[PDB]
Amino acid sequence: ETGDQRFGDLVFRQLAPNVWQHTSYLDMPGFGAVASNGLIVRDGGRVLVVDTAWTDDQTAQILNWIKQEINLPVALAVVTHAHQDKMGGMDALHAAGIATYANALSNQLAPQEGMVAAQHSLTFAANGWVEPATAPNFGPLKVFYPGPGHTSDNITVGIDGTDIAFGGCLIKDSKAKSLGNLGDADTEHYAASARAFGAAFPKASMIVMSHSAPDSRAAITHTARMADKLR
Ligand SMILES: O=C(O)c1cccc(/C=N/n2c(S)nnc2-c2ccc(C(F)(F)F)cc2)c1
Ligand SMILES: [Ca+2]
Ligand SMILES: [Zn+2]
Ligand SMILES: [Zn+2]
Repeated sequence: ETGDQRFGDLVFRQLAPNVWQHTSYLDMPGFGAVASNGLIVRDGGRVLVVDTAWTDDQTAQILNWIKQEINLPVALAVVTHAHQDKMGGMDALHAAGIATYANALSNQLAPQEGMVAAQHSLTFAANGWVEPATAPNFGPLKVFYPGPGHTSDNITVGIDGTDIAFGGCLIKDSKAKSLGNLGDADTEHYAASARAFGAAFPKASMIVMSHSAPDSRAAITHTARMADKLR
């Protein structure tokens, strides 16, 4: 924490001239305070958001920080899988008038997970890249579905014009001890999905992820190696 800004419970860190990481925390029984990170991207006269915070109230804090500090309208948000860390604050996005997008499968799973679905569904080609007609006006956000991993619906995003790719919850940092897979993880394909993400954004040198500070491409290698052992 040096250069980090705080708004309420949220912490913000600039990653590049037009990119910030948002971080919110949830106190959990064993882990203590657990961070969830997402991204804010300034793209011309508009802002794009990747992932909510854990809660609606935390997510409203992101939006108020954007309003106060960047002062540009948030055009859209994309959420990266249907669990509370990434979709917990959908109601706040909706109340703010923001158009929301998620993988079709995330929207299908959302009711079962107790999450609110996004307003729009992204679909993907067989090579993993988003169908452009389902992601209109996404500017520099390049959305890629790497295959099943943490969940069957997890997606990732690269930011054109930067060194940054965001693996969301599929990628763990190079010091992580395990993947924390539950019954919805696909342990057969996890390693291939982590490598696919690596291959989709081969020029990214800063890997942003949900539960650790940004890492090098070591995070991708490490995640894939740990996943190799789940087979
Ligand atoms: O890697 C780590 O350090 C770390 C530590 C602790 C958790 C995680 C992952 N969190 N997570 C992912 S991913 N998908 N869903 C969740 C989630 C959903 C609800 C709850 C809660 F609290 F509400 F029940 C908690 C977690 C990752
Ligand atoms: Ca809610
Ligand atoms: Zn999850
Ligand atoms: Zn997560």
